[PDB]
Amino acid sequence: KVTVTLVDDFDGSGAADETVEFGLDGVTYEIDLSTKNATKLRGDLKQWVAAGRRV
Amino acid sequence: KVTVTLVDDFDGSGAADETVEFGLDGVTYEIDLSTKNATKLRGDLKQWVAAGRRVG
Repeated sequence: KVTVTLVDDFDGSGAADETVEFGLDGVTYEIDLSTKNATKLRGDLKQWVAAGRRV
Repeated sequence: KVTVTLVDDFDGSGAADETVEFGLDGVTYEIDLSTKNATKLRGDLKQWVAAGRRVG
């Protein structure tokens, strides 16, 4: 049978739960992640977003 | 005398050497940083940029 799977781009393992959008140096990215991993990515950006300012 | 200086936003006690643009969840951000802290920022996103896909 044909199986279509949404795979977590970061640890390569499982049913990814969400796609997160993010950016650096004017480049925009998208990434498919488990709930756990998207929490991890937002966690890594937390301190820079706080110190930074919205444009 | 008056002094005008770019101060590192992250720790607040240093001359910023550069301004870095980044984004999360549709929102775009700017931050002024020392060369060192700019390296830390880019370092924190490195694994995520690597696994992610560039879009418009």
